[PDB]
Parts: sequence; structure tokens; C-alpha cells
Amino acid sequence: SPRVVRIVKSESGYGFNVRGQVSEGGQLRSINGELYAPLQHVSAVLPGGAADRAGVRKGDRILEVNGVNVEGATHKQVVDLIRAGEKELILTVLSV
Amino acid sequence: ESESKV
Repeated sequence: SPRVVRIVKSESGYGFNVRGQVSEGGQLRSINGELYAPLQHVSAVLPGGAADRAGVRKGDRILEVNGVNVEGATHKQVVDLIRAGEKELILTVLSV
Repeated sequence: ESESKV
């Protein structure tokens, strides 16, 4: 079940990669018996850095950015939301 | 379909 985690931006960012769909909407899908519109997932986690230290794992799905639910959101829409924050990032991530 | 480094 999803966990809420805080990543503190270092000089070189949050140290993880997001990958997902380019266009809005998409098929409803179930993770751990729970239904969602398509989510972006963490495609890479920089070892020993920021996101890693925060507990984010590769293949984690991103459910919320800073408390904003982002299911069904496009890739551009999500990465924008992350980069909005000055100092830090609060992620609601979901493992599989 | 697309990736970003953040």
C-alpha cells in the first residue's frame, strides 16, 4: 500500500527518473487489488542519492506529487509538478 | 510514452 515520502533536493536534483505516458487518460488498471488511471513510474533511482535515501525504489508508481493525485496525468504534467517545489518534494509512491 | 531525469 502507498507510502508518503519526503525527498530533499540536493545541488544536483532529487536523484531519480520518471517515466510514463505522454497523453492524458488511458486504461484503468489494478495494483495490489486497487484501481487506478495510468501512473508514471520511477524508471531509475540514482544509488546513494536523495530519492534512494528517502526510500523510493525503482519501479515504484507515483500516485501523488506534493499531495496532488496524479493518476491519469501525462508525463509532462507530472514532471512539471515535481520541479515546482523549491526545496523539497513529497511523494506518494506505490510499490508492486 | 516518455522518460525524464529529475
